[PDB]
Amino acid sequence: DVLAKELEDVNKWGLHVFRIAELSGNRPLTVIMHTIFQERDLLKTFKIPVDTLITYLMTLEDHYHADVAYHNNIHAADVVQSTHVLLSTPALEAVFTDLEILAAIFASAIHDVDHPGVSNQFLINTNSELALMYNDSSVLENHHLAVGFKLLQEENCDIFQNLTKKQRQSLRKMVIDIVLATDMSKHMNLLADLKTMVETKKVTSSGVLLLDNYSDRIQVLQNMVHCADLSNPTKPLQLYRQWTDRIMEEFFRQGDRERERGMEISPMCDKHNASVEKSQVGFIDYIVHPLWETWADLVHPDAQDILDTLEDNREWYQSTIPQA
Amino acid sequence: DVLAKELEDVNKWGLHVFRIAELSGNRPLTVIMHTIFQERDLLKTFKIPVDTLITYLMTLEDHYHADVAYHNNIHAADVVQSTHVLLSTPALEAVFTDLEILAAIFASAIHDVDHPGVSNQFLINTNSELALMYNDSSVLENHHLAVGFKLLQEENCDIFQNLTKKQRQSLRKMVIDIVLATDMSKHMNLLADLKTMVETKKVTSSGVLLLDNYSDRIQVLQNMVHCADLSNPTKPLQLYRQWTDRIMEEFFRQGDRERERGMEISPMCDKHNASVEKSQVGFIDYIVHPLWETWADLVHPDAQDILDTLEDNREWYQSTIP
Ligand SMILES: COc1ccc(-c2ccn(C[C@@H](O)CN3CCOCC3)n2)cc1OC1CCCC1
Ligand SMILES: COc1ccc(-c2ccn(C[C@@H](O)CN3CCOCC3)n2)cc1OC1CCCC1
Ligand SMILES: [Mg+2]
Ligand SMILES: [Mg+2]
Ligand SMILES: [Mg+2]
Ligand SMILES: [Mg+2]
Ligand SMILES: [Zn+2]
Ligand SMILES: [Zn+2]
Repeated sequence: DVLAKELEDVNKWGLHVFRIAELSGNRPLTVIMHTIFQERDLLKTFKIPVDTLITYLMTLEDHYHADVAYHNNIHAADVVQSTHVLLSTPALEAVFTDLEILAAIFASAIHDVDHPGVSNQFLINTNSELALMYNDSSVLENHHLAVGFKLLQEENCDIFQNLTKKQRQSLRKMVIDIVLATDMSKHMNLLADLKTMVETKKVTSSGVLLLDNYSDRIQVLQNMVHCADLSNPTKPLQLYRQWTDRIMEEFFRQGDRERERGMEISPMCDKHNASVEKSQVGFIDYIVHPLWETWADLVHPDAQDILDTLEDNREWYQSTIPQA
Repeated sequence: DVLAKELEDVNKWGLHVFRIAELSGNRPLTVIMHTIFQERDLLKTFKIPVDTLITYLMTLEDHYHADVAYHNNIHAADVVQSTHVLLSTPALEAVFTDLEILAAIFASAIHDVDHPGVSNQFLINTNSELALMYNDSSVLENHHLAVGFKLLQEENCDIFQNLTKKQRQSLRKMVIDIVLATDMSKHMNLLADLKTMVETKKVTSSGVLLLDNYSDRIQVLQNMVHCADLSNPTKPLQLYRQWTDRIMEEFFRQGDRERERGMEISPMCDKHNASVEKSQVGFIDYIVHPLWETWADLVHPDAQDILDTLEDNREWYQSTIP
């Protein structure tokens, strides 16, 4: 119906993912993954039974928390679809194998599963069972990976059942490498290396990037999924505003639990004292734009429109903050 | 009775740790930890109730598997006692705080807890729940930490209850840093960095090391406990021989599991095709001597005897190849 019409934009930056969420009965991750797997012919390439795929996807989506305002199945679907668009960037044409493509998309789908709506630092500071299990290191991201893989064991859920042993081992490694790179504490190191990769990048005559080993390849996929994870401010304003509403609700819910515990309230988590405009401008200035201008460098000029939107959105949000 | 005369060597390399296990009713970890904590006055410094210490130690010791030949409570006791000795080396006098000493000793005591007697690679290859939990990375070592800390939560087991919040945080970070560094897959990187530290080491007039910050201190502690973990071949030969017998028994049991599942048998785990003595010599040549020669460099000349014993023991296994 209308849904099929909205899913026509699946290859475009700015897909109305919230509409798809409404229209699909709160199943945007399932419907968007299915569409992209069909679009990329992934079922045939990897002999994935369509019943298996949908079963796994619905279980996966089920394990995103409905009551978590940002880190839910809509965010998962958004990162999946954004990664799907970045994979098709002309600078990367025929660079990645189907398995590498499958790894990047699967990693995006699972990358925040079972997210509790609080940060790693909160989990560490409250002596959580999760932090105890993971020794305070990439606590959430390790857990997302564990849950995402573990769900493959449920009945008729093994979508990788017809991969070779070699393929499965390789996919598992890449997926781990990619989701661990979504840990924000690794952002500055990822960025510093991505900048150096750009400085020395090699291209064919056709202008596609030359990535001739695993380290270079996985580094590009890591930063690709990281960009997609941090892509909200690069989206049309009507979408970006909705993401901003959700993250601040999630942050203030964490702030409320911190205040109740007599804890220092984390930056941007105090509903009484935070400023949304200032918060987003700082986010863009110190995190999102430095990352995206570096990606844009890597794939120039593929991402110029994305970078333009980001810069317009930054200009917009700063316009109501009084300045000298 | 006789346990007390053996415990007099708790300050010595080559403590009769197997004797201690027998004489203590297979409580070598509890006995040795209690002795060290009393010796270093750690109960008073950190206000650790003695019953709480003993209760935690007994529970920790119970979570080392009695049916695992090498990675059991005797190995934990050995690495604890060996770290205790390394910490007292003259070149390290007054270098570490009591909290750093506590962290090294606690890390040593928990560093292989709940070890199942199979390798990280075996756990990964067999798609174990543990490898699934830890995404194939430092699977055992992450697990040893989780268990060692979790046991603090059992009744009357929180030996850190009277540390400040900041002290707990700092100790927790150090213990994690140390135990994750015992993952053998990190040996080459750890050693490479230890060589770098030796090349640029700063000592006072009396040859005491001058560490400048957390990075320096934690690096020395990481390598110290790694040395203690890999100290078997530097011990008096009779100790070394028993340790070799035990690790081969545990390796062989893993190979039996691999063979039974139709897997490639891991290096040195095939009881039908082993060269125990040749393998100990290769172990020393490629892993243990390069590490201990580098440690000996750092604390020169404190570890000269240890190095000499290593080289003697190398010749024992060499002259013992059929
Ligand atoms: C739609 O907007 C967002 C979507 C995803 C996130 C997000 C993921 C992880 N973080 C948290 C910090 O690790 C990074 N911070 C950020 C701002 O200052 C610098 C260091 N944030 C944030 C968004 O913005 C928040 C608005 C209040 C602050 C950020
Ligand atoms: C007394 O000698 C040893 C004392 C301790 C170790 C030791 C402790 C932990 N490890 C790591 C393994 O648990 C993991 N390995 C990975 C590859 O092979 C299978 C299992 N090894 C080894 C010793 O020697 C081995 C026998 C021949 C040389 C090596
Ligand atoms: Mg995340
Ligand atoms: Mg170990
Ligand atoms: Mg008290
Ligand atoms: Mg220094
Ligand atoms: Zn995310
Ligand atoms: Zn050990």
